[PDB]
Formats: sequence, C-alpha cells, structure tokens
Amino acid sequence: RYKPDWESLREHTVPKWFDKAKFGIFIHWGIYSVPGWATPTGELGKVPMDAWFFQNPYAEWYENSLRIKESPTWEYHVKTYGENFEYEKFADLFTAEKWDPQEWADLFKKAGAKYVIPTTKHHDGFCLWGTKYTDFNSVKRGPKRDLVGDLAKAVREAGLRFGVYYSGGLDWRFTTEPIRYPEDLSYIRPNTYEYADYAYKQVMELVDLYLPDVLWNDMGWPEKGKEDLKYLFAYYYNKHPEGSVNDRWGVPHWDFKTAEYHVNYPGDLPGYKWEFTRGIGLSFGYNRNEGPEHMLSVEQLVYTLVDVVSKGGNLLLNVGPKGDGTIPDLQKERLLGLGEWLRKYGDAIYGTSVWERCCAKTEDGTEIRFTRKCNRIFVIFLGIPTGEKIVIEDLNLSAGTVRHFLTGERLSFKNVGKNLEITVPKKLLETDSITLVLEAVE
Amino acid sequence: RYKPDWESLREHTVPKWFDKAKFGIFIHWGIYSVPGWATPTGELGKVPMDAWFFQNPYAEWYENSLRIKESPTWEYHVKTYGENFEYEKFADLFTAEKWDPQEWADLFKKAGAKYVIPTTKHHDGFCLWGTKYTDFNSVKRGPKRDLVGDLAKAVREAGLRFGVYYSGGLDWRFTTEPIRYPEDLSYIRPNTYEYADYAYKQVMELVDLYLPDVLWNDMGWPEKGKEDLKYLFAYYYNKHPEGSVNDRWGVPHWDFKTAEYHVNYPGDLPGYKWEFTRGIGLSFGYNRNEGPEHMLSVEQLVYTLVDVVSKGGNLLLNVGPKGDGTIPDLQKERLLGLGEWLRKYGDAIYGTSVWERCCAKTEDGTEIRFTRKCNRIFVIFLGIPTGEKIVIEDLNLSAGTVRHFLTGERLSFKNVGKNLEITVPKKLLETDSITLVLEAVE
Amino acid sequence: RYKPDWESLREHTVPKWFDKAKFGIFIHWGIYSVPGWATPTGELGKVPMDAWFFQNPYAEWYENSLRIKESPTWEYHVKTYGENFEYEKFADLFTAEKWDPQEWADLFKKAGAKYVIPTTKHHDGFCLWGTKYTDFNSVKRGPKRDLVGDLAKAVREAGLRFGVYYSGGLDWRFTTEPIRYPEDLSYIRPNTYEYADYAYKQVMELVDLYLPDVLWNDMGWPEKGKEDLKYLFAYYYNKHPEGSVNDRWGVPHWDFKTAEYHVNYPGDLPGYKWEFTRGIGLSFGYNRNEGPEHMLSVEQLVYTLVDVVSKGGNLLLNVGPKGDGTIPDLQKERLLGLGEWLRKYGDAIYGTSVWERCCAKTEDGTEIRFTRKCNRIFVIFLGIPTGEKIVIEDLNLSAGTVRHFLTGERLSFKNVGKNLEITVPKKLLETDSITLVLEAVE
Amino acid sequence: RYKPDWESLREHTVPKWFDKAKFGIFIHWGIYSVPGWATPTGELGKVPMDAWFFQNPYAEWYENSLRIKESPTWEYHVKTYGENFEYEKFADLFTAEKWDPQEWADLFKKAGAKYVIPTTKHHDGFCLWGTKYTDFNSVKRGPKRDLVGDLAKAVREAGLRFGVYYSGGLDWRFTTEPIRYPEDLSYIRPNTYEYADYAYKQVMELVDLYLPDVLWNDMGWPEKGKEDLKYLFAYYYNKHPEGSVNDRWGVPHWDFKTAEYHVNYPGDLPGYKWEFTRGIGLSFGYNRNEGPEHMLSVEQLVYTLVDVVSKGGNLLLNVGPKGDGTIPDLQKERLLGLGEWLRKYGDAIYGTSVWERCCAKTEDGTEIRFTRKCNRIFVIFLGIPTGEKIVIEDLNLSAGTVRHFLTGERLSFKNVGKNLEITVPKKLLETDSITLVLEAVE
Ligand SMILES: C[C@@H]1N[C@H](CNC(=O)[C@H](c2ccccc2)C2CCCC2)[C@@H](O)[C@H](O)[C@@H]1O
Ligand SMILES: C[C@@H]1N[C@H](CNC(=O)[C@H](c2ccccc2)C2CCCC2)[C@@H](O)[C@H](O)[C@@H]1O
Ligand SMILES: C[C@@H]1N[C@H](CNC(=O)[C@H](c2ccccc2)C2CCCC2)[C@@H](O)[C@H](O)[C@@H]1O
Ligand SMILES: C[C@@H]1N[C@H](CNC(=O)[C@H](c2ccccc2)C2CCCC2)[C@@H](O)[C@H](O)[C@@H]1O
Repeated sequence: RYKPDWESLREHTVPKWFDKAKFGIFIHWGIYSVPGWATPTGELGKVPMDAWFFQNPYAEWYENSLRIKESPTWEYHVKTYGENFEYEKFADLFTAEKWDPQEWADLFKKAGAKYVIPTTKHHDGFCLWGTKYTDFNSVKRGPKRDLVGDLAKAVREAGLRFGVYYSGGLDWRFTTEPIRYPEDLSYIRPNTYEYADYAYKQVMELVDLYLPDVLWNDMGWPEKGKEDLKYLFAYYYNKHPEGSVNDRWGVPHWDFKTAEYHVNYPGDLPGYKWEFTRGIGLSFGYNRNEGPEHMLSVEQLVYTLVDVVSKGGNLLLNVGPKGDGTIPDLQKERLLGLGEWLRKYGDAIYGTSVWERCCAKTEDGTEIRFTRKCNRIFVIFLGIPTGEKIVIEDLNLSAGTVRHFLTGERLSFKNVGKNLEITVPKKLLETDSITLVLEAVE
Repeated sequence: RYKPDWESLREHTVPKWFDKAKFGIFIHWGIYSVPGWATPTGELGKVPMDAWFFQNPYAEWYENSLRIKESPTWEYHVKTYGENFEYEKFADLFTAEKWDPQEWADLFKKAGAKYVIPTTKHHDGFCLWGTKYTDFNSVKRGPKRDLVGDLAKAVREAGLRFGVYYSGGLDWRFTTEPIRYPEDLSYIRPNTYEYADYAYKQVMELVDLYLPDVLWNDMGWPEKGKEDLKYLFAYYYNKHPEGSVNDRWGVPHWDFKTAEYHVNYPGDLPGYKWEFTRGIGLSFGYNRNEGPEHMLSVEQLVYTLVDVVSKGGNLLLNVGPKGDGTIPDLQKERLLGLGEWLRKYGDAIYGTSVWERCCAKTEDGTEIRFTRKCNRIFVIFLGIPTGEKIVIEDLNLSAGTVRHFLTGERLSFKNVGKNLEITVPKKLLETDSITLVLEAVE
Repeated sequence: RYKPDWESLREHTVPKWFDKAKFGIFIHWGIYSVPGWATPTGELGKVPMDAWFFQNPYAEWYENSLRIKESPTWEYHVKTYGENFEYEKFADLFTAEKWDPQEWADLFKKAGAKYVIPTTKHHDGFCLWGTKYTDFNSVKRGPKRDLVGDLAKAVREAGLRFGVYYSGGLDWRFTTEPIRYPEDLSYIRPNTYEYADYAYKQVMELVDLYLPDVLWNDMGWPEKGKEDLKYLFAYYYNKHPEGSVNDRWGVPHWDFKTAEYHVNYPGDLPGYKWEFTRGIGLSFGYNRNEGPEHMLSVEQLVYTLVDVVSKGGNLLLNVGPKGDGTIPDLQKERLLGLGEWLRKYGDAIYGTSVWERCCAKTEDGTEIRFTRKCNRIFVIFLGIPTGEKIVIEDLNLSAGTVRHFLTGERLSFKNVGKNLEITVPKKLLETDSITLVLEAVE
Repeated sequence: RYKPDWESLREHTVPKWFDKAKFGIFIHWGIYSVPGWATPTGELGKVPMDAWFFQNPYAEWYENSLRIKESPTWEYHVKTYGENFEYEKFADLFTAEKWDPQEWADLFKKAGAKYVIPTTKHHDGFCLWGTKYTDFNSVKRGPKRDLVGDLAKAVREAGLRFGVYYSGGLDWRFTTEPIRYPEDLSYIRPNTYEYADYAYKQVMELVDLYLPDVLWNDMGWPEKGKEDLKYLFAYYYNKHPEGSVNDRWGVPHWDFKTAEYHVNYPGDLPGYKWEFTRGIGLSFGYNRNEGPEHMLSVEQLVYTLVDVVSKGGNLLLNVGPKGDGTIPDLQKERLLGLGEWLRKYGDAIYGTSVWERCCAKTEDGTEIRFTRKCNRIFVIFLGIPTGEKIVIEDLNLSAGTVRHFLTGERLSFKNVGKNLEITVPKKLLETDSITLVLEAVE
C-alpha cells in the first residue's frame, strides 16, 4: 500500500516489464489528423525556437499554428478549407471510417513493440474516450466510438501492455492566444482551478476505465493541481503496482524519464531509467507533407533503437495515423522493417541491461553499442564492416569466447594493447542484416 | 463581532445552553435507510480495522460496503435487489410515506433531549434539503419534501434547539473506489477544488436557510477548503453567537470535542467541553439486523448518560429511522425509558457542572458518578445497592447533610478513614429507579 | 497531555486560579528606573499617536525617547547625565541597594493581590535574571543578583502566584533607530532568525528556571518564531497545566485577553476572560515627574477594580519601583488603601462570576456594578448614597431577601416598575467604606 | 550532475556497492559507553511504549534515562557516581586508552562486513571528531583524538566502505527535559533555526572531511532545515556519486529504507532496497548488564542475515565498545562466528539478488530462504535436516541440475506435486556448518 506522499511513493520504481520491453508504439491520433498538414522544418533541438512555432514541424500542433495568422498553416487552411472553417469543425470530419483496432495491434506486435500508448487527449482538448467531463470527445463527435477503450482491448488481446498519453499541461480549449515563443508557455495556460480539477478528474477516469500500464503525461501538470498527484499516484499504484508514470508532471516522482528528438538525449549512460520518443518523420501527428526524405530509414530506426537501449532506455516510436484510421504506407513499411530486424536480433535487446560502457568504435569508424544479459555481452555494430579483420578501439575483453551472434560460431579474437581484434568470416558477416552482432561470454 | 481569524474566533466559547442541555438526539436518516441493512459486527474501537470496512456495522455505510464486491452487503444486495439495481435507485424508493416531524419532536422531547441534529447530507451525498447545488436531494427525489426544514420547524416549535450534521469530509458522489482500509481515507476523497466550494456553499446555505444551533461536521473538512472556515465561522457566529461547531473540521477552532463509541472516550475529567455519540445499537443508520442483543438497555443508556455527564460531556444519542419515516419500536422504547428516568432524576443532570472527581465506587463494586450544582453534589450510583449500609471507597465529605435525592430525607453518614459510610433506609433504596441518587450539600 | 498544535492547545483554558484571583501586581522595574523620568502627557487611548513617542508618558520607554534627539527626554538626559552617557551605562547605576523582595511580597499580599508579574526583560533588552543568552543582565551588571529568582521565592513564600513578563516583540539591543510613529513598529523590530531563537530560548529558560504561573508576552512574538509557540506552549502546559499565557503573541491561542489604559477596555461583558492593566500614574516604569495629580486615588482604584471585575476581568495594577529597590510612597499608599478595602469587601470580589449584566445606575446617577457567587448577587455602588431611599434604574429583583453586605441587616425592597427601590438605614450607609455593598439572594 | 531539487535527486539510486555488500558494522560508541549500563528490558517492537523510556534497553540513552529521576538508571548513577556527577562529566572519563582502530577494522573484515558506520554524534550531542562547531567533541575532551577520522583511515585501509551516523533529530545539548513518552518527541527537540544550521554545518563538515559512503541520519531532520537537504544531498552526490543516504530525514528522498529490531521489518519482499539494524544484544551502546541470554547466537545471527538478505536487505549489525576502546568478548565471539560462516557460504550471500520468493519451509518445519545470482538459485535451510529425504513445501523447480553447494555434488530431485523432493546424502549434510545450502541451476 502506497501512502499519498512523495517519500512513500518513492518505494515504487520502474516495473520490471517496462525495463525489459525495450520498444513501444506512441500514437498521435486526433482531429488534427484530418488536415494532416505541417511544414517539415526539422528536428526538435536543431530548429531555432524563435521560428519553431511559426513553422511547426509537429502536425498535431495545427490549431496552435492556425491561431497564428499568416503562418504557413494559416495560409494553407484558408486556401484549402476557408476562413469560416473553425478548427473544431474537424471533430465532425474525424470519422475513422477505415479503422480496425485489431489490425493496428497486430501490426505493432509484428513490429516488435511491447506496449502501446495513444494520445487520449492532446493540446487541442479533444478526447478519444467517452469522457463525462466534456462533450468534445470521440464518442459524441466524429468516430462515434470509444477509440481509447477499443484500442486498449485490441492491444491487450494481442498480448501487449497499454498506456495512456494525456495533455495535462496544455488545453487550447481553455486558451485563445497561440504559443508564438517558448517564453509564452510560462503564462499561456488554462491557469484556472477549474482546469486543475478537470485534468485530475480526467486522468482518474482513465485510471478507473482502463487501469493503463503507463500514465504518460505531457507539458507538466497544472500548478494548482500538483499536490493532487500524491493522491492520484497512490490511488493508481494501489490499484496497479505494475502501473508506471513518466517525468512530465513537474512533481518529485517519476518511474522513468523522457527525451524528445535532440532534447534531453543522453550522451552516455544516464543513471536512471528513460525513454526516447520521436516520430518516424519530424511530426507526431500525421503530416502529408513528409516524404521519405524526412523519415528515418529502417536502418536508422534500428540504429536509433540500439543506441537508446545500450544507454538504458526504451524507444517509444510514434506512428501518425490518418483521419480515417489507416496508417500511412511509409510508416507501416518502416515498422515492418524494424519488426523484421527485432525478429532476428531481439535477443540482444529485450530483457538486456546496460554494460559498463554503452559505446565503442572500430578503428575504421563503425560505431559499436553494447548490451548485457548476465554473463553474455552483446556487441552490436551499427552496420556491417567489409573486412574480416575488425579492430575495436579502446576495448579489452577478459572473456574467452566471442561468438558470432546469429550463427553461434566461436570466433578468433585477441586483445592487442588498448584494442580488441576479432576476425569475422565473410560467410558470417554476410548473414547479418543491418548490424553485425557479436556476443562475448565471460 | 468576530473577525475571520483563528485568534479572534477563539473569543467564542461553547454557548451556555449547550453546556447545560446534557442530552441531544442525532438522526441518521437517508436513502440508506431503505435497505436498512448491515452486519452487526461490533463497537467502533473493539472491531479490528483490517476487517471493519468489510463487515461494517454502520448501515449508513451501505453504499461503501456495496462498492466492495463480495462483502456481506454486496451478497445481500444482489440477492435482494439484484445486480442491475444501483445504490442511487434508493433515492426514488425513499418516500417517508409515514413521516410526521411533530411526532418525532414530541418523542425527543418526552425522551428528555434538549436539541436535535439530523444528517442533512451523509457520505453518500444525498441531501435532505432542497439545496440548489445538486439535484440529488430530498425535494427532487423520494420524499419530495424539505426534510431538514420541516424537522427544524417541528423541533423548534417543541422548544428544542436544532443543529445540523454534514459530511464535509466524504462524498461518494465524487469518488468511485470504496474505503477498504483506514489508510485509504488519506487519499480516497473528492480532493478537488470544485468539492471544497460545494461543501462551503452547502454549509453556508444551511446557515442562511435554518441558522442551526450546531454546525456538526464529519470526517474533517476538505483540505483545500480549510482556510474558508475562518470566514464561515465568523459569518455564522456574527449571525448567531449562540451557534456552535464541533471538532471535526481539522482547523484550530471548535466549541466542543467529540468521541464515538470507544474512540476518544475520556477515562476521567478531560479539561474541555465534549460530546459522546453512539447509536442505540452498533449502527447509526437503521439496521433491520439488530436485535435488542445489540442494543443498549434503558439501564445501560442511563449509566452511559451519567458517566458522560459526570465527565463534562453531553450525550448525543443516535436514532435510526426507517425509509418510511417511522422510528423502529426497539429504539422508541429505549428513548421513552431514558425519558422516564430523566423525568425523575433530571435535576442532578441538566445544568450541572463537573465536580472534583467524576468517579468513585462502593466497597462492594457498584460504580459512582458525581455532578455538581453550586453547593449541591449529586452522588449517582450506577445501580441500586441491596444493603442499607453503603461503604464508598476513597471518599470523605466535609459537607454535613447528605439527603436521599428523590425523597429529600436527611441521611446518616460518617467519614471512616479513607471511606465514607452512609445508611440508606430500604424504604428509600426501594423508591429509586435505575440509580440510587444521594445529594450532599456543603 | 497537550500536543504541539493549535487545535490541541485550544483544550487549555484559563486556569481556575486566575479567574478567581481578581487582582495582580505588575512590576516594571529595570535600568530605566534609575533615570525614572518622563513627560506625564496622558493616558494611552487619549493621547494622539502623532505625538506619543515624542512626549512618551511611559518612563520604561526612556531609551527609545532618548534616541529621538530633541525630545524632552533627550533634553533632560544631556542636562542631567551628559552627552557621553550611553543608555546602557544605567545598568551600572541600577544597584537595588535598598531592595527587599520579602517586603515587596508582603506589601502586594497586604494590598490584596493574588499574583505578581515582574518585567523579566523589557524593550531595552536588559534581563533581570542570570540568563545564559546575554551578558546585559542583572547578575553580571548592576545588582549582581537574580532579581527574577529572588522575587519569585519571596512572592511564593507569601503564598502568591508568580508569573513572568517578557518583551518578545521589541528588544532595542537589536535595533538602532527609534520608534517615532506607530507605523514604524511594522519594520523597526529585530527581524532576524537569530532574535526569534533568542526569544524562544529565553522564555524556555524562564519556564525551566521558574515555571511561572503566567507567561505574559508583550508587543507580539517575532514572526519568524511564531510556529515555535506551538512547541513552547505544549512544553509549558505539560510541565504546568495550571500555567497561563496572554494574548500578545500574535498566534491562534491565549488563555485571557488584555486591555491597556483605554485600549481594548470592554464597555459591557466581553464573552471571554480578560485582564486590565495600567500604572497607578500614567507610566509603568517609575516616573519621578508624576505627582498625585497624575495618579488614581484609592477611591478610583476601587471603582476601577469593581468595574473590571464585573465585566469578568482581572485588574493587573502596575507598580514601578526606584532604581534602588524601594517602592515610592505615593504608590505604596494607594496599594495599602485598596488592600484595606479588599480586606472589607473581598468576599464580593475574589472568587466571583459575572452576573446577567455588569451595570446599573441609581436615579440620581450613582453607578452600580454586579458580581455573583452562586445564588448570591453582590450589588456594589461606586460610592455611598446620602439618602435612605435608593432607586436603582432599570432593575427588578426576583429574589426575596436583599441584605446589607457589611452587617447582614435584611433590608426593605420593592419592585416599582422598571426600577427596584430599597431603603438603607443611615446607620448602615455610615458603616460602608468607599462603596455601599448590598447582597441579594434567592 | 545532480541539481538541488527532489525531482532531480530521485535520479540517484542505491549505489551498486551497497546492494552487493550485504553486511555492515554499526558502532555506537560515545561517552555513554563509560557507564555502559541499562535495564535489558527487551526488543523494540516488543516492549510497550508506556514503559520504554523509563526502562530503556538502549544504553546510549543513558543521559535521557538519567534525567528521569527515579528511573533504574537514575538509581544506578547516584549509587555509582554520585548526585553531583553531571552526565557531561563522562566526556572526561571517555579516554579510549586501549583503542586500536586497526584492530577494529580487521575484526569487522574478518567478521565478513563490507562497510562500517560509527556514531559521529549521538543524541547527547557529543561529537567524535574535531568539529569546529562545538567544544563537546572527542579532540578537546576525553580521547583528545579524532576517533571518526582515525577510524575512517583504518576501515579504508582494510578495504571497507566507511559511512557516518549523525543524530540530526535529537541533541540533548539543546534540551533540558527528558523524553518520557513517544508523544514527547513531537515537541522536545532543539526547534531552533540555530540548531537546523548546526546540523547542516556539521553534516557538511563530515562530507568535507571524510566524504563518507553513507550518510546515515537518525531521528528525523530538523523541520526548519529540511529544505537544506536538497542542497546538501546534491553537494554530497556531486562529490561522491557512489555515496548513499538513508530514510530517516523526513524528506522525499533516500537511497534505502531502514528497519530497527521489530519495527518496519518486512514479512516478504518489499519493493525497494532496505537495511535491518540491531545490537548483538538489546542495546546499541555497550550494556555491561547484557549477558549471553540477551544476545543472538552465531546460529541466530546467520539465520538473521540470511532472512534479511533474501528479502533484499542488508544487515547493519551494531557493536557497542567499552569506554576504553575495546570490543567486549561476547560481541567479538559472535562477530568471528558469523565471519566463519560467511567465509564458507559467502558466495550465496554477497552480490546476490532476490529471487521470485524469499521463503519456503520443509515438510517438517525447517525454514528455507532463497537468493539468486543470474541463473544460479541458492537454497539456504535455516539449519541442517537430519534425514536424507527432504520435502520442500510448495516449491517446484523447472531447473535441471540441483547441487550441494559446499561440495558440488549433483543431487537427485523430483517435483512431487506442489512440492519438491531431494535426497541429500548424509556425508554431505555432515559437511555443512549451520546451514544446509543447495544451489539450483538452469
Ligand atoms: C511527444 C510530443 N510532446 C510535445 C510536448 N513537448 C515538450 O514538452 C517539449 C520538451 C520536451 C522535453 C524537454 C523540453 C521540452 C517542448 C519543445 C519546446 C517546448 C518544450 C507535444 O507538444 C507534441 O505534440 C507531442 O505530444
Ligand atoms: C457519527 C458517525 N460518524 C462517522 C465518521 N467516523 C469517524 O470520523 C471515525 C472517527 C471518529 C473519531 C475519531 C477517529 C475516527 C472513524 C472510525 C474509523 C475511521 C475514522 C460516520 O462514518 C458515520 O456514518 C456516522 O456519521
Ligand atoms: C505594560 C506596558 N505594555 C506596553 C505594550 N503596549 C502595547 O502593545 C500597546 C497596545 C496596543 C494594542 C493592544 C494592546 C496594547 C501599544 C500602544 C502603543 C502602540 C501599541 C509596553 O510598551 C510598555 O513599556 C509596558 O510594558
Ligand atoms: C540505532 C539506534 N537508532 C535509534 C533511533 N530509533 C528510532 O528512531 C526508532 C524508530 C521509529 C520508527 C522508525 C524507525 C526507527 C524509535 C523507537 C522509539 C521511537 C522511535 C536511536 O534512538 C538509538 O540511540 C540508536 O542510535
């Protein structure tokens, strides 16, 4: 039994299932999915913040962008939908006509994800469950259906864990001015006591209807409601000890931390559990402007995953569905690619722990990441070297046997000075898929 | 004029009428009165708290018990009313068909009570007055009548004082999870700001419609609303200086403290004004499972009253009416019994003050309680000794005359050592009713 | 067992000994007693605050007045002691050479007082006990003696209650600027954490060393130390249940309120226990500038006490000794005169309770005050009427026997309308001292 | 880089060295060691708190017991040292004449301990280092030596971790009244700003001078100084990432929880890291009144450690030296015995992790505990069965090979229903020492 207080809540640590699953699927789906439009300006952390809000690569931010008169979105909206076409009007166009929660679940499972977390309410305040605290929800408008619940049922039937995303920190249904600069965030918020209750009542409602595995909050928790989390966290943990929460509440407790695109990405081993998230492209909500030039390629996707996992994190890869519920082909292919690689290399991923170091490199520049499993150490190359002679810089192994992962073949290695030298038979180098994977056993 | 601040509010002390009346009637009446069912497990303070909520002897707690699947109440509810029979449905069955507020008032007056306090809203949130802050009240549902007001009119016309009970601390209309353990109480609460206002607006409303003599709150005051009491207490006291409040608000001010069954019952003279409450049985709300084996007998009732009064308290005895407004015969008889005893011995009760000691005993084990009235000291025996020679242990009187209360007959006494010896003529011992009462005059 | 929190501390109320004693002696004695000088401008409440600090009638305020250059005190100090004579230097002239605490204790007992309260530390920071928290105390300087201690032994020996006075709110040892306007008091205070600690440690030291009957604080408690009082009050009350504290701490608790000269003096019965304090003259500290024209007369003292007492107060009369330890004749006289009247009419004062009303007047304007003791109602005339027929305006006695208090003579009375008429034989009127006192009974 | 705020500090978790060491030595040595006396009333958790402080089994509490006049300690002090012997005087008898920190370090290493934690300052305020914040320390008085310092050099030399104990919650140098009831602890504390500063400055001084591996606070942290810990914890962790703090600060952060004798001792696996602490006898401070009948036996120590360790805890066994610096024979014996068992079975303790369950019992009641190391599961019997056929109640091994840990002998096992049966040849049962230890593998 957890008591409603920070000291006590600290007794709850990231659940084992979370540490072990290493990949999850994020779903930004909503009425913003209908216009499905954003200017693909670039990655968070690379785009200067003075312009960021004016050329927002995040399509879910459509309403905010639309509220900024004369911004690309505003221009696009006027031309395509007209001026007397309010953003809310998209709730009625959002019909999920082609949606089938089971094909989604089926796909995230073939993709190798171990959990799924849909936005139940994003910054625009539209709710994807039949909530009783607002009529701006998917049961009353558009889909005429409890998207959150129906997807929770499919995911779970598919054997995956189910979490929930909630925009606690922002709700444009309670503001009128758009965010034009990052400083605006410190005062352009619901700000009211009424809002702090709404957020509280809404997450409590998600807790009681779906008892999710992850409470994924975004943009901090309304200040007036922060003391409420002591109760909500205790209430939730007492109903679901294996439940978990992220680090976006602005209170003293969290089970795992988060990083988005470049922001907060650790350079080496952070000393805590975390999770990396990004979209397959530059946006989270679907964006019909993104081509594969903006998306990651299965290979980058794989490398991204390995680098995250070697540093102790989980990759929460986002998929951005269309207003009709289908998942754009460019994203489905990248999911399947990654699913394929995980089918071959999963063993050096799921259930692994960090090693003493995350990273290494070969004398010729190929990057190396490590993962552990008791006595086993996985040497994951971010690529497949050409020569049979591999020189790993600044590495010595006290081990004794160094197998070639996929085949199992004992290999020849020698600790030469500050380096490790291994000879990988071209036959083998030729069986690996995106990464050459070795396995030391000490 | 009281100012809205604790230091100032302290200038208000328990009103003289409250100190002097020594007996009041509590009424737990509501929609829980319809099922009128609880398992008579035992008295608060004797029943282990690990089981208490699962076998709740308090019938008003029916909804909480019903929310605990597979608990006696749940089993009983399913069998008797069915699963598709929600607790709220009882608001429509609660018709007070046989209710007559004047017969109630008449009865509490014959019973010797000096004030009356009905639950205006209990933990289930159903309100017994036409409140404007919820439609879950007795004017709109069931009785179709302002129970609170109509009973306030009768009580007052009968010459008694009228107070109000309000579940400030709990409101199941704002929670879904049941209390299974005492620890749950620290987080399973409305918790919202909206709720703190509701409670505030509701007690202010009772203040303006009925200007009650007692603000009897239960289960603490919502934390977010605690600072509001400075205003509400000032507002109330400025409209009714003789009004009063109990000690269940969790703030620095109170006029009298409370104890329930064994909990907080003082062993000797506490140094403050207090009030003891319990039901005639083990429940407050009516319970059709209680037989006289669970109730107190007029004698225990009398002894209970004397012991409370000798220690400076008031006894607030609870009566649990039926859904139709009648008061079960087992309770009416016990009220009348006590009313009868008070008719004979009231003088050594109402208007009395504590003495130097509350308690004493005779050499043969009969317990003695004392009460004062200026120069007069009342020696109230919890029973009627058999022999004409009474030896009171560890007592010496500097008095001079020791009368036999009911008759007035001067008696023979002698301070022998550490004891007091009195000779009570069998004729006299034979006129007393439940207690032998003497009266010293110093 | 009191707990350290306001709700619990509220359980402690004014000790019975305090309510019954009705007169105490205040002693403002310090190094300011040595110059013993002030402009006797008038009574607090009657002198405009725009002038007060510049023409301060309180001689204990000498240091403050002296810091206002060009002030009468400043003129007098330079002419009498020179410019190079720092106020602190008075600690060396303060010798108490002719001091006999037993003589003082006796004088306060003959005077009719039941408790005594000396200034242990006034605003100037000088401590009259061997405190370990500062060297500016009477043990190390001046008297080289613990005045607080020796006086407490002597008061106690005479069988009187001993309380302590402490200036928690001001300590000129922590400031340099004088108080010129009441407004200045809001920022010219010690203000440091250090000071709040000093204050707490010193009052604790006083409780530990002397366990006084009254903790009389003045001028508020340092804001940074207010939370400390929960702990200090619980600590004190647990060592001394019978102890008492006043209402000058600025926190939610106190056992009795206070009034100074005109300030907070009740017009009719307040609903709580209180104490009136003033000097015999206009100062607390000895003022050699006061003559009989600035003092109350024995008649006025008596009239004062009676009025206070009839409104449920205690009179805390101040005496201000000379720097040598002797009590000024003028002051001594008045004390002995009041004592003589208390010797005669004590029984209508000590141990009394307020009646239904405090006041009444005779047809010809003689003010009348009332006190009660059970069934007995004392009728105290502020003076002795000349005629035998007395008409009391707006009184009606439902009693039966009205007697002449001094002799016992039953007297003739008749309820004539909205008045009460009584005949008091001249032989009796001639025996009374300053007050005609009648005793009504039921 | 930790930041000074709870959210960030949460990133720091129990250092890996702590989780792996499984046993440390606590050293309660002070000037209370000189009288070294107490009534060995019983174990915390088993002795009623209404008596505890009056019959305190903790000899370090001598000063507190001594302030309760008419207490066994009081009787013994006056008979043994006289009425005029102030507790502080023990600082001069505390000489550590026969003290050799290297011998101690060695003894704790031979004993099998991995870290040592001496009391740097207990409730009596006496500091065993040359602190600059008080003269009541071991450098200026008694030993005229920095015990903390010399001991830290010596523990480190023996290759053990050194942590520090500090009584932040109590310091009898700041109070005068003894603790008689647990309730008294809520107000008889230093309470001053001054103290909160002293505490912070002293722990800082300890970090600066010795950079300990463990900051072990006791009795809570002064309320006025709690916000200070954000800064002190960030400062400490930034100098010593590998450092650790316990859970007795009363703030939202800690690296491991604690349990004392019966208090907070987990029944099954808690979900966090923790440490059990107790004396070998009933006291922490040396009690010359304890005999073997008051101490654990080597068998019991071993059984204790095993049980703790199987529930993820560390055993923090206390030794209480004599005033002369020598460790009492009885204590030494038990330490060397445990050491001998750790020498044999160390491998089933150090560096282990909890398994799925902590416990199991044999058909005939022998308790069984489990620990794991990767694929290896250690099966520790709290004793050695007499028969060769062993039936473990409610276990089932999906393993394959079960071996006799001491010899390696593979053994015969069969999953018989809800039980596991195994045959352990008597020649093997005869080689075990206090525990039959089996090792299962997969
Ligand atoms: C997963 C994504 N989360 C976004 C919230 N983003 C953040 O909190 C971003 C953030 C994230 C982590 C550290 C600092 C800032 C913002 C980027 C500039 C302002 C702060 C959402 O705005 C976005 O629609 C999507 O839900
Ligand atoms: C007069 C009765 N008051 C009850 C509230 N009870 C309390 O606050 C009880 C209480 C009362 C006094 C001290 C401590 C606790 C609870 C018993 C265990 C949890 C605390 C109500 O729950 C009950 O229905 C009825 O109104
Ligand atoms: C017995 C006397 N008490 C005085 C304290 N007086 C007050 O706090 C007076 C006061 C003001 C309000 C309530 C009660 C008392 C002050 C009149 C000038 C501004 C406030 C002291 O200043 C004085 O030296 C002496 O000790
Ligand atoms: C190792 C020992 N630690 C003791 C501190 N013990 C506690 O705080 C005990 C406690 C209470 C609750 C949780 C953890 C520990 C106390 C039992 C009496 C009331 C609370 C010290 O008092 C004792 O002197 C010694 O240093």
